[PDB]
Amino acid sequence: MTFAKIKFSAQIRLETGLHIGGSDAFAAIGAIDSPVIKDPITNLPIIPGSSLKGKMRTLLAKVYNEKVAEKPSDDSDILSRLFGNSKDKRFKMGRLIFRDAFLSNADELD
RNA sequence: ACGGAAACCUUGAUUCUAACGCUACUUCUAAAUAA
Repeated sequence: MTFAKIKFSAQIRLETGLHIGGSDAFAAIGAIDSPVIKDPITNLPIIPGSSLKGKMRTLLAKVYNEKVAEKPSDDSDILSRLFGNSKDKRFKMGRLIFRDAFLSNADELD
């Protein structure tokens, strides 16, 4: 059945302080010894899509993986057909296109 | 037939140890002068 794209819009609301971290160049000057990853322009906390993708894959590896996942390349067909898999024919590119997460209630916080 | 595909800046770690809201202190003194 023909092409389709389905978008799962949501609003992540931190109930506890988030520490994705990863200060490299801009956030590296944070003077905190563990700065959260920020936007280079607006200096706003950001949840990168890699964090969501990795955490979701590692969490679903405990439910939808009948064999033990020694490596992410050896993941089950279901996980590798969504998150992708570099070492197979059909599952080279996954069906999940994650996006970064930007602050949306900055005005509310003010 | 995108210098592209797969990658959690993650793992553990008590803003914790010691420290008298304490010291002296009678709810008490004075009764004049007139009758």
